[PDB]
Amino acid sequence: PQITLWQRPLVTIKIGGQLKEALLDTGADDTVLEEMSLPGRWKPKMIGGIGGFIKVRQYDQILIEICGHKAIGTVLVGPTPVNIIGRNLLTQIGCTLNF
Amino acid sequence: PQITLWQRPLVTIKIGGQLKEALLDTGADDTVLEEMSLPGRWKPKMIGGIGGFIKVRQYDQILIEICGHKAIGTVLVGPTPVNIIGRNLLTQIGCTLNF
Ligand SMILES: CNC(=O)[C@@H](NC(=O)[C@H](OCc1ccc(-c2cccnc2)cc1)[C@H](O)[C@@H](O)[C@@H](OCc1ccc(-c2cccnc2)cc1)C(=O)N[C@H](C(=O)NC)C(C)C)C(C)C
Repeated sequence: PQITLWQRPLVTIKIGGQLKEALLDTGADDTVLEEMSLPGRWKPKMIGGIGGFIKVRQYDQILIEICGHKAIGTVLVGPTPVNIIGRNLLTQIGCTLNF
Repeated sequence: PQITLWQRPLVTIKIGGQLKEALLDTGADDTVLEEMSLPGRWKPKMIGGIGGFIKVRQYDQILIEICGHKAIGTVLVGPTPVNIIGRNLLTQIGCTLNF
């Protein structure tokens, strides 16, 4: 579809059988979700953004559905104020910026 | 043009007669630029990012050219790791997300 930016580009995503709201963020290199439980091993990591860095748990090869489109990739879990879908997954669903 | 997301969507912007690179950021409500000098009075604003909140200087009706597209709007100046072109300006140049 074509999503305008008059409002925040929020979409529904499905991960681990849970339905959640997330922001399509072209400014984010990675995907970061609110604290939740995921299967498998994880690695500690620090990610920075506006306001500084936060500590997150890194899980690889996680399956996520974005507006029907399935995508696999790394997902970071931590104290983020909003769920962020970054470029690592945006590319997988063929999302592009146009003007 | 059509921009893919395999790399950061960095573009060249012109402001105050100078060229700088910035990120087309759909995850940002506002446009935030690294410390610089701008004309006029400024007002205070507190913005929140992934790592917390930071104080910035708000300048209004600032002319900024993004990839040949002229825009005039509000720009925030503060301690940001990178220049960010937010939705307030992306809408002015007709930018949309597609997939
Ligand atoms: C390498 N690091 C990244 O790639 C990081 N990217 C960013 O932070 C992007 O910024 C560019 C950027 C790129 C690289 C580095 C970097 C770092 C270290 C080293 N090198 C480069 C630093 C910044 C984002 O799109 C940013 O813009 C946006 O984040 C999403 C968001 C939206 C709403 C609330 C939110 C907060 C409070 C209430 N409601 C919502 C909280 C967060 C955000 O903070 N939006 C704000 C917003 O819209 N707030 C409402 C505006 C005002 C900026 C990711 C790991 C998340």
